Amino acid sequence: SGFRKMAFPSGKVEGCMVQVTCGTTTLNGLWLDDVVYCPRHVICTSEDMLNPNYEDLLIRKSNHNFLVQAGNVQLRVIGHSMQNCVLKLKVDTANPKTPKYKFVRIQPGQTFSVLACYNGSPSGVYQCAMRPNFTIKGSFLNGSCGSVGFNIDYDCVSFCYMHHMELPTGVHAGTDLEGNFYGPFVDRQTAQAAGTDTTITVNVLAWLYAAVINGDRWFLNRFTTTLNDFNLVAMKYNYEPLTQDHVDILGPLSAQTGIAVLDMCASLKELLQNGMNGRTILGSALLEDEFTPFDVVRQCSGVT
Amino acid sequence: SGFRKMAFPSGKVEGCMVQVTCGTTTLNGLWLDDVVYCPRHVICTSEDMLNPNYEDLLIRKSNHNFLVQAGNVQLRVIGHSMQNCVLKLKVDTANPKTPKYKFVRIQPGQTFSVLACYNGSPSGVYQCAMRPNFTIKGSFLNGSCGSVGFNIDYDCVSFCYMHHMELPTGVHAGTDLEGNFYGPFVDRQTAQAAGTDTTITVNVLAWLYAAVINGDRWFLNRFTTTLNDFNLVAMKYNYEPLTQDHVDILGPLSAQTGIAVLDMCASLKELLQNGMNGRTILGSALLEDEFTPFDVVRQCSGVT
Ligand SMILES: CC(=O)N1CCN(CC(=O)Nc2cncc3ccccc23)CC1
Ligand SMILES: CC(=O)N1CCN(CC(=O)Nc2cncc3ccccc23)CC1
Repeated sequence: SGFRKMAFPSGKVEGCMVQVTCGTTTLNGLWLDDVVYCPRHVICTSEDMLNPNYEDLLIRKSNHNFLVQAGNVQLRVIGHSMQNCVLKLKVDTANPKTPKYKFVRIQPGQTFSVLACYNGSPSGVYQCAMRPNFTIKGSFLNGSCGSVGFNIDYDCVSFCYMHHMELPTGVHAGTDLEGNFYGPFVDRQTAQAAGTDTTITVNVLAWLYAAVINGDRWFLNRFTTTLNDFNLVAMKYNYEPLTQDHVDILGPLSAQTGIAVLDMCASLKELLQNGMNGRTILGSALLEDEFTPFDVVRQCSGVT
Repeated sequence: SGFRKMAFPSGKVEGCMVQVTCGTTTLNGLWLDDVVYCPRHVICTSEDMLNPNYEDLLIRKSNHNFLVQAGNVQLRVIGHSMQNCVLKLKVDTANPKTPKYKFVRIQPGQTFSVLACYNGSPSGVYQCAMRPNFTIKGSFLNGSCGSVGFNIDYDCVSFCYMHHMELPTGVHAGTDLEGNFYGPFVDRQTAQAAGTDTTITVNVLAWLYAAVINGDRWFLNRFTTTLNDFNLVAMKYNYEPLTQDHVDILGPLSAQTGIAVLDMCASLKELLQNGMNGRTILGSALLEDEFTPFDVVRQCSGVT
């Protein structure tokens, strides 16, 4: 029993983190096989960030200008290329610690672990989610760029995020490992405002199921609702619309607890309208939305 | 910017986790040098747990009854001994992945990372704290015993906790790596109720300083207080008394923000008396107490 915001074990990813320096800037790179992936803004000066022409700036860079260090040993760069907003630095040595891996592009609502790094060295690990506005709420200081987000499926690491930017509002933006930004964000120091950060309804429901499984049941009520009625309330509270696909995804949790998905929706509807009244659910005074249904089943079943 | 409940990178500890089986029970062990540490209740049947005589039960066990597996390879047990509530299984092979380590006994209020494991395999990592009632609020299923709590200081892992028990109220109890339980708990299936789970005041203050550093400033007010006046309010709200030692520990955060510790105490006093009014601080609707002052400085400075 108990339910925590749990990250995946970070060891497999720690074995891939390297330091990348271009000129005076140092950030992190991800070393998989004989390729080091990093944000292309490593080539920029602070002046360049205002309106960078990355193809033009990259012409002035050679393999020997990209300093890649793995621990205290230098890697030899034998090629470089730009793929969207990431650089791929080909090195002469395959990472001996390369885990089984995949590059995946996640959807909003999906969670992942982040291994925050500075100078190619891991500082900490935390869990977050791709927000519906395509930002993430991370913990990143200067030097953290190139830190990655991932999920693990037994022994395969699915990398889904690489950190690139902090917006003026303190929220974060980045790319998948193909270098495509999530959402409309760009790697430029310009006015980029995020859209509405709606709540991930299917994840809140999953977390209410985790609460019931772990003994917190005070919020269960005598009501039910329909998807359409629930969605009228969800729209009012800036919650994402619940679809029949979400109801199907919640099936295993509904079966485990014996609480029909629409009955849990009615409990969530009352919590939205009535508030918590100073009470807590799984140690939280707000409705938590950064656990997917898969995360809840995984944590409640002890998948390793 | 941003502030997350961050755990230490778990790789160094993943390299130490093994499976320990005695009879029909399988739990986790911690392999450091040529010793595997695990809960002594691995020798118990479910009937034994009601009133176990561990010295007597251990007489019936030989080295060959303790099956220790590291990954898919078996370790040879050449000795066994009981130290308080842990067993130390001497193996014929030193763990080649043994990090620099220490065994420390933490005080209530101190935080640590837990690497939840099942069958010697890591499932996830999360952050928690030694509660003032000597319980921890973890996420542990059957099979998780022997999972450990730790802190890292650059390359030295300080192990502080080994998981042993879940109380009937869903909270957790365990030992340090010398086998001494935190608090009054015992490794017996008996009536063990926890005391008051008071809030760790110095940690709440540290987290309010993290909120100011990360831009959440709405709770700052025009007031100040004294330690004695603040403590009258803290006692009323089941908060731990704040001492001058806590004020001294908060010095670096006070210097960073320019907010005197007693002024922050006055902000905390108003939040306790007035509530949050539906507002949030660092994405929380309650006052968070599982970040120590050291955690706040570490996260806000990017220590690796
Ligand atoms: C060349 C240059 O000045 N830069 C700085 C800006 N960066 C982009 C950028 O947004 N970086 C950062 C990302 N995350 C957290 C951050 C905290 C603090 C400061 C910068 C952060 C490009 C490279
Ligand atoms: C021999 C035996 O039956 N046991 C079981 C009890 N254990 C003690 C015990 O409290 N274990 C557990 C610890 N943490 C989470 C847990 C969730 C679910 C169940 C058991 C948990 C001794 C060994």
